[PDB]
Amino acid sequence: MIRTGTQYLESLNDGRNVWVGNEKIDNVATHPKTRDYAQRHADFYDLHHRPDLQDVMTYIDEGGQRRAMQWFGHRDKEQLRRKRKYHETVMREMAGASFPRTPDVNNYVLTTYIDDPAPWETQSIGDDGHIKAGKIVDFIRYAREHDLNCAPQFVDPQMDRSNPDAQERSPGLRVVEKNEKGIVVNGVKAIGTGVAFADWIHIGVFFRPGIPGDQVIFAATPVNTPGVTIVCRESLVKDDKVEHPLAAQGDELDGMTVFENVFIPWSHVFHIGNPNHAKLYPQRVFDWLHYHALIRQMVRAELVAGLAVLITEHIGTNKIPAVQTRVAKLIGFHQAMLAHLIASEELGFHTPGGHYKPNILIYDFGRALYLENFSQMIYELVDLSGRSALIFASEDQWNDDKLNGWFERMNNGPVGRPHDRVKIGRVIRDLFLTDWGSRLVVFENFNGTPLQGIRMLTMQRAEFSGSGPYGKLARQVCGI
Amino acid sequence: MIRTGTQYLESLNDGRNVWVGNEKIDNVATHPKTRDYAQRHADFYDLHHRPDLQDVMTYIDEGGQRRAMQWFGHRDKEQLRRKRKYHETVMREMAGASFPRTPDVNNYVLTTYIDDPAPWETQSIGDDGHIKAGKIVDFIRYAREHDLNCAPQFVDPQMDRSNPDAQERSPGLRVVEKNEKGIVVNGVKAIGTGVAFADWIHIGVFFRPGIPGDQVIFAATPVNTPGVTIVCRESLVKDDKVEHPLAAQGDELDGMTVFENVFIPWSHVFHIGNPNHAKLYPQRVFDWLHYHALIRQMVRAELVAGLAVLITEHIGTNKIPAVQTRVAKLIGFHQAMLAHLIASEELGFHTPGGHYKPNILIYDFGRALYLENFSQMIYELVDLSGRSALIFASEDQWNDDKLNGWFERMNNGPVGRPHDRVKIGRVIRDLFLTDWGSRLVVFENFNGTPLQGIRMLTMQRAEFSGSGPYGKLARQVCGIDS
Amino acid sequence: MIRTGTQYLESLNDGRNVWVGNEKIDNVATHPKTRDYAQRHADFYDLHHRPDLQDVMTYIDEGGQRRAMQWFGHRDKEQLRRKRKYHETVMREMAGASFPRTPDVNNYVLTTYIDDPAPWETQSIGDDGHIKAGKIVDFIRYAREHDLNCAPQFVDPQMDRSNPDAQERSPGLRVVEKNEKGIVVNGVKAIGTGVAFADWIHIGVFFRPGIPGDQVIFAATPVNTPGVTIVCRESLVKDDKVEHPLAAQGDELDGMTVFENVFIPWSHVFHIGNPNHAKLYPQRVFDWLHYHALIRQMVRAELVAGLAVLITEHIGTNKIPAVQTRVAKLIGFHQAMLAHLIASEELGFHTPGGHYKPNILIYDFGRALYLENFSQMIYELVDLSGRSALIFASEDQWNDDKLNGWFERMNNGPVGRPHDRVKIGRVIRDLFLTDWGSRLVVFENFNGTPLQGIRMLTMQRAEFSGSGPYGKLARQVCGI
Amino acid sequence: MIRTGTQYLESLNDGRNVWVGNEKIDNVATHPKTRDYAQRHADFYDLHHRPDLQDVMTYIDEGGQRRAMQWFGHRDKEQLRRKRKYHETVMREMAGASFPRTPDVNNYVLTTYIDDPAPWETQSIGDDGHIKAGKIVDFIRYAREHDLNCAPQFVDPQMDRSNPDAQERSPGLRVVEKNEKGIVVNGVKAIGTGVAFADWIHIGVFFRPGIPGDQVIFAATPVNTPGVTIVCRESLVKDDKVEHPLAAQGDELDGMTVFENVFIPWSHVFHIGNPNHAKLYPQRVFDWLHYHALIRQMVRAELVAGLAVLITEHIGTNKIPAVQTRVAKLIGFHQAMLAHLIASEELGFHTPGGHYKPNILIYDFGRALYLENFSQMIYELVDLSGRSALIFASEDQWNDDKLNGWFERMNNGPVGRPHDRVKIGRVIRDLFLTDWGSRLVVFENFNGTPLQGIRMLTMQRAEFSGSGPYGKLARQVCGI
Ligand SMILES: Cc1cc2c(cc1C)N(C[C@H](O)[C@H](O)[C@H](O)COP(=O)(O)OP(=O)(O)OC[C@H]1O[C@@H](n3cnc4c(N)ncnc43)[C@H](O)[C@@H]1O)c1[nH]c(=O)[nH]c(=O)c1N2
Ligand SMILES: Cc1cc2c(cc1C)N(C[C@H](O)[C@H](O)[C@H](O)COP(=O)(O)OP(=O)(O)OC[C@H]1O[C@@H](n3cnc4c(N)ncnc43)[C@H](O)[C@@H]1O)c1[nH]c(=O)[nH]c(=O)c1N2
Ligand SMILES: O=[N+]([O-])c1ccc(O)cc1
Ligand SMILES: O=[N+]([O-])c1ccc(O)cc1
Repeated sequence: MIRTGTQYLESLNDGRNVWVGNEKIDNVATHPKTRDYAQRHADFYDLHHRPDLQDVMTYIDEGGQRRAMQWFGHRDKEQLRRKRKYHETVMREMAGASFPRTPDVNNYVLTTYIDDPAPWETQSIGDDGHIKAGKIVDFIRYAREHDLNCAPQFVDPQMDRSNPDAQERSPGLRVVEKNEKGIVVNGVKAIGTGVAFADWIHIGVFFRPGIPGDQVIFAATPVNTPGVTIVCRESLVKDDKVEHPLAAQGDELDGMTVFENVFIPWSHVFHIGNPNHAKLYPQRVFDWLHYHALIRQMVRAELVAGLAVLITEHIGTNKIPAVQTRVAKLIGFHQAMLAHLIASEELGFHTPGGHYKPNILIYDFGRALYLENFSQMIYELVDLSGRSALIFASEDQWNDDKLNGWFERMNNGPVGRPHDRVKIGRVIRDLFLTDWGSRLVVFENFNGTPLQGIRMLTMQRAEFSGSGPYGKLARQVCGI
Repeated sequence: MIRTGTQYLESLNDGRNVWVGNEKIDNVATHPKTRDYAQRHADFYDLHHRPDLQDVMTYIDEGGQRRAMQWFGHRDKEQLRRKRKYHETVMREMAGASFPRTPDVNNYVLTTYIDDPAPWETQSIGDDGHIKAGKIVDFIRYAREHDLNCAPQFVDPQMDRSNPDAQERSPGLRVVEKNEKGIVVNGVKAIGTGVAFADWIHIGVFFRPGIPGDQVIFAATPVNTPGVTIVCRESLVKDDKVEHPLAAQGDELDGMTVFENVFIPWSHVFHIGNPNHAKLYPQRVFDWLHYHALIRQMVRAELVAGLAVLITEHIGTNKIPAVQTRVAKLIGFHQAMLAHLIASEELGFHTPGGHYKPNILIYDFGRALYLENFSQMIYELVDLSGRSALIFASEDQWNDDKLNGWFERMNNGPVGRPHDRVKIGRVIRDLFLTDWGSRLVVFENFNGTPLQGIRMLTMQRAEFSGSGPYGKLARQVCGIDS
Repeated sequence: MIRTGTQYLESLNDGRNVWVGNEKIDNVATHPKTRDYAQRHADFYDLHHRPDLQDVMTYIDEGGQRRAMQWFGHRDKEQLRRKRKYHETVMREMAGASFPRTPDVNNYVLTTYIDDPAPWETQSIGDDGHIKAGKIVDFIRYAREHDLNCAPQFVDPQMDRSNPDAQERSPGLRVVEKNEKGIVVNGVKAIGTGVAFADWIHIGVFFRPGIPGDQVIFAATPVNTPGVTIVCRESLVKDDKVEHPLAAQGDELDGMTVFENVFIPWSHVFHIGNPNHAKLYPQRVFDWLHYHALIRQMVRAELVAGLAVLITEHIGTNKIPAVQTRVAKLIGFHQAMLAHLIASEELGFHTPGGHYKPNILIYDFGRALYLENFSQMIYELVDLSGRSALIFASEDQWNDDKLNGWFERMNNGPVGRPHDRVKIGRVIRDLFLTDWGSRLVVFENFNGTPLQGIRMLTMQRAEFSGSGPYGKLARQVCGI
Repeated sequence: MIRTGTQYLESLNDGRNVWVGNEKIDNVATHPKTRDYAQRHADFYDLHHRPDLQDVMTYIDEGGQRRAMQWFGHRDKEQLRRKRKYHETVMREMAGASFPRTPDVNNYVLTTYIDDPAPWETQSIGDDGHIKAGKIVDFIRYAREHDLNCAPQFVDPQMDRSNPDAQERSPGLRVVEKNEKGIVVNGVKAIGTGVAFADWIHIGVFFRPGIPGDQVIFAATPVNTPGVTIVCRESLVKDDKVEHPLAAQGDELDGMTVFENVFIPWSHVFHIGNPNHAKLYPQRVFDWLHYHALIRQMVRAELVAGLAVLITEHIGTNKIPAVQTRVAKLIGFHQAMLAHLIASEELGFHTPGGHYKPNILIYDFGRALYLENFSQMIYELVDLSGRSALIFASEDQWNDDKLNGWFERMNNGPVGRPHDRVKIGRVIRDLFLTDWGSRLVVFENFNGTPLQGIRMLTMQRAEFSGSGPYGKLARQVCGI
């Protein structure tokens, strides 16, 4: 049976060691700084039990068990679109894609292991044959069985970008002890999203020139593993849900994980020791976060275009021709994201293990296109609003016997409903003019590497050549 | 048979009255200023007789007749993809999409009439029951039977944009007589591409506020109709095909058409008199040419990105990290044009007559995306080339006993083949640094309306509202009633 | 003598009727939500008593009295640059232009009345000869004598932009009674910055098609005038000045002003009744704010560029060639703002009253250049920082016995000083990733009209003609 | 006496060895592919004899000799503005800066040698003391006395950018012999503008990593020197001055210069042998070109803004609110170019020999801002024009008895003067839609290095650091 939100909230009180800013958290489920986002994860579990949402949110496995669609493997295009429809519905149900690391996103990358588990084993170095491909699949099947949230921590510390030789002093997680039972790791996974809210840490690494084998670690450990400390930025959750209808729903915390001589049994180790394996295989893990990112980009673009339509109608600028072509840019951006999502699904291919994967070039350049344009799209939405994005009644001002009459008249545009402008303003302010909204903009910018990173890695991986089928047309037109 | 290139060249010498700059043209087929682009249209006809392309270029109709795919109707997605592959093959064969108004593009717009002819008739005003839906279909079948090129002239004179009342004085084509046999028209179809190379003129209008009813004319007349004069800009064809391998292939002339009391029989009149009809129906005619524009935008973006890969490889900048992220911009643009074309095909719908149409929002916003970015993408290609885009040996300089050794060494980059940098330069120069090239850029910018018009017209036609689909998620998030 | 901060804070306890969000404010000088920005105005007054700053902050008037430079009139280029060095020093001393409506800015616009007071009187309609030019000059000499902060409220309600016929239903402030003693005004000045912190409201209006005579009001009244209510957005001030060294310094509130049958004596009315007068004259009042905006833009661009130099040096990206050209964008933007400032001062002209005014075209197109670019410049600073702009230790995380050694290694870039990355993070985050910093971005975007309005008003006022000296070069090249 | 156009044309027939595309040129003065641009240089000389221009075009030296202002040294801001007015007048008189390498531009860079000749001598390696500062001054005085055009050729071959080793296989000009009379140079100066039209070649080089001593050459040699071959791109001059009123005026040819064992006496060698000397000193020579570029940029932007004003008035779009804000962008761009020119003049400094040099950062960042925006500004001008930029009557079509009536009515917008739209179209088409105009855009893009190069080279030269006066405001705000 599928986990409930109540079971998830109970499970959070497991002794995990967690800083949120200056404070220690006794219980992530109940602490003021964490309880609203924890309840957003609780809401995610409870969506799967809804009889009205069952056909979208669940599937019947070959054994006849109803399971959550976060565990659904896609082997053709129809099945990919069914998975995409699930992810899309989850983000619409949760404050218009305002919580981008729900468990469905975290656990999606596990499919790279399921698809082709052998290389993780065969390419391992210094494990003395202890790592079994069979044991990776058994862990992922365990996660599925208990609807466990595995939060992915791969990225390096941002220590010193001047040196290629600065991966020896780096506090990056290292294997300090290999024995008969497992590994002992010491150091830091420098960055992760929502680990304080997860069940297990999915530990990984990306290749950087000169990475030592003792820092090449793929594994899983519980969030309450002795020697694990979760260290998070201050919570940006807001007290008043009337003034802050989105930001009061909770803050998806980011931070680092300190490992103090942490023991991981070989059963929960996926791969150690091979920098060459860390070149391509970790990209294949993160490809699924990258495809999902496009589903989010389409939904964010749709929300932004909708808010521009609502605000320009409510202040009455929507028929001004020069405003009409500015709304067109925000609508065209949404259509562009939609087009990349649909085309990447059309031009997909089968992986080694028979999973259907969307076209890498289309979704990854679709991500570059979003990051290139998104700050300008935020500028357009806010600029189109005028003052209505920020200078609007608080609720007790609106309802005051003296002020009400003035506010109703000041907000009386062509689609009447004066208070609706305050509702639009609250959402624009929360999304784009609060620390809470700013974190999400920063998250979109970095989580999948920033623009100059997406372009570089996309070119390195594609290995585009004048002699390859790109330059076919150019060579023919040139007489070459 | 399908018409041949040589039949086309013979057909051109039909007494049509043609200016090309300061010169009159005796025979468009043979005149130095026109014969090259005439030969590109002959090449287009001859692609349909190439045995290795038979399956891409022709189909068998329900009567067992092999015909040019330019006449093929698409009723599902599979059929639309076979028509797109035909258009794409034509532009790839024809100098990397350097000739955007070959007959397959011109004739594509006629499918709107074939799909739903009746409203052209029913909505006409003042024709006294003479216009017949069946006669529109009969003309379009006659064009198909003879593989005739119907060049579309719709757009108004650019006279005075200050006030709609100024259209009182507009020299735009007007009905000046209606009789039992047909109409007489007098004035100008102010702008058209390739009319000097076509068989028939396809006349129409777009609504602009205060367009006079006497200027709402949809019809067809031969290019050599008595009273018609074709008046074209100067030809930009280049003499030396070694130095200009693209611009020596000919210049797709644009210009205006003068109609002096031209008689058109009712049989060749599709619609008169109704400004309301000219709002939605002409946009449905040009939908097919906007979809085709997406195919051209993909192929052109592919060419630019390819040229950027070739020149950065040859001068040896391609592994410099800063240059690599700039080439990724050009490749990403191509991938975005690819995404819009595929997505528009996937999200299409059936027209009232059962034709499958690609998604209007996607191809039109894709066109807007292209016009917004293309100037910057040409800058990038030229800027990535450095001096190699412009400052290179002429062929006699290259082959000189004294200069060859210096040129060979000056062009000796990581992929050897020194003379190849000149081959790449020639193409970059022709496309983006000659009059011939700039005309194509200006064509792409204006032919399907410019960026601000694309945006205006797409919004007006779509009428997106807070209470429609674009408001649903925002209304939910804001807690606003549906 | 020149007002002190202590006198200012004492003067706020005057009965003024003030909302800040859902709360009524007992005393703007002492209330938790207002006291910090009130102390920022007190610091402003105190800067004029600092002996090392006397030459820059004060001048000796013809009477031999020392006065604040906010009262200095400039009749030549040298005098303009001396005024500009004062404004520049104020915003540098006050958190790098983080408080853009200090009294020196508010009061700057009064110079337009001083330069040529008569037309305000003579072009008035319906005042029965009660309005006197000498009284306008007397009010402004009174503000000077007492160092009074006159907050300008001119802009209309954002009610309904669909209609030029909106002006009929406008809750905009209107004259409801005229008698022998003065006018009674009823309705709203819909938007103003810092009015809760000012002494007087400078009332005025901009022309709009069909503006009725009864809404053409230029006047001044105390903030504590009976029937005046100040209604402000919620305060964005932060409690912890270690985590938030800028946002803890106070929030420059924006809001509206309600007038309920408010009496203004004729002596404090500058002009009523003439729509035509409201076309060009209000633009001449606000010219001084537009010139001043170029000084702030320069200082803001210099801060952004410097923050980019500091963070790229500290994370070790400053010598990566592709980062060096990005940093060059931010520096070039600063030089562009400096270039417009200096050029506006060089190409100035004398007004009717003999004041020296900088080049309108250079400073207004300068403001347009700033709003076209600033969003992308912030995107660039944040993007250049990577995670360091958001994910950094709180102070108690930093100093913890366990986490300190990890934090010090993770922040050990090429210029040592690990903790300085947290220092730089905190400023980037206050400025562009908090509620507080976002208000300043929105203020900059709208206070002097947004980009499309700057362009439209500049073109409308300039009346550029093909036949004018503008197009002479084009005419000669064309042979027209 | 100042040189005349006639003396200059006479001097071109001196046996210089010139390719223009596939053709050898008997005489640059009279050949169809060269005579028009040679006549533009003749017009340059003849401008200095127009009695109405003598005050702008000439000055009286200490001796009492009247000379061309191209030889005027500026020792203060007032003298610099006088030199700028000269350069501005030349480019306004000559088809609105369509001919950017007139002799006044070429010869401006000689001022760096005059200001401080000693270092060129003292830093020379391997010349055995034969190079003398006095001879450098003697050559530049000889150029002045005879009004000689010294065309600068510094930039390297663009052979292979992948390799720093690339400097050994380089066909770049190298010293193959040194004797007691002078040097023999063999190789290529790979790029120059207008050398076929010049009197002398001014040879220089810029530093690149691993440049050998034997390629560090600064010298002067006649264009007709035995063993010099000038190899030019094909000429883009147009035949019909009515259809092409700018492109028929001549094509400013670009090309390479071949040296086969060319002898240069020590008397005309400025420096050899020191790669370190080639780091900063060549940048000081080209500074004057970079400042001059800012004058051209202002004139070009003024021409583009004027054409937009002219064409929008003629077609009747000039009052459409949405077009009005587009034209504001082009006018804004001109004002920005004006601001940088003026500010650079205002914020200049004295060189070691006491010449006044304008602010390097402002003029080099001004060039960056121009190259970043120019392509968008061309797009806007062409887009604002509609078909009128390209599709217009030829003169014989216009004057045809049948076609005239139709063309008059088609071009009868709100300011009448139908044929004037053709006059405007012809200039837009020549500048931005011909071979000839595109060469000028390309020239503007590359001649002072392209955008990414300006940014990289300006940052490397400035040595901006967080601890420097740059980062003072940011350090203060951060509490560092
Ligand atoms: C809010 C949030 C949330 C998450 C994460 C980040 C953030 C901000 N991350 C980590 C994230 O992927 C990481 O921040 C980005 O890859 C960017 O890396 P750095 O922050 O180290 O900047 P970095 O120092 O790499 O880059 C900083 C700037 O310099 C530029 N630059 C750096 N080197 C360059 C070069 N050689 N050439 C050109 N330009 C260069 C970059 O392009 C960028 O603009 C993460 N990770 C994870 O594994 N799991 C997670 O759940 C999350 N979640
Ligand atoms: C933070 C802050 C602080 C202040 C102020 C605002 C704000 C936000 N203001 C008022 C400020 O000047 C005002 O917000 C701007 O001029 C914008 O006016 P609206 O808010 O009504 O937008 P408005 O409704 O005018 O504009 C909305 C958007 O639509 C566009 N648009 C509207 N009409 C258009 C048209 N006809 N053509 C094309 N585009 C059009 C605008 O360009 C903009 O993008 C103010 N005022 C004051 O007097 N004293 C003060 O101290 C302050 N302080
Ligand atoms: O100008 N503005 O108001 C803006 C611009 C960008 C942004 O992210 C937020 C607000
Ligand atoms: O090649 N270079 O280093 C150059 C070239 C031209 C210039 O104006 C400055 C520097």
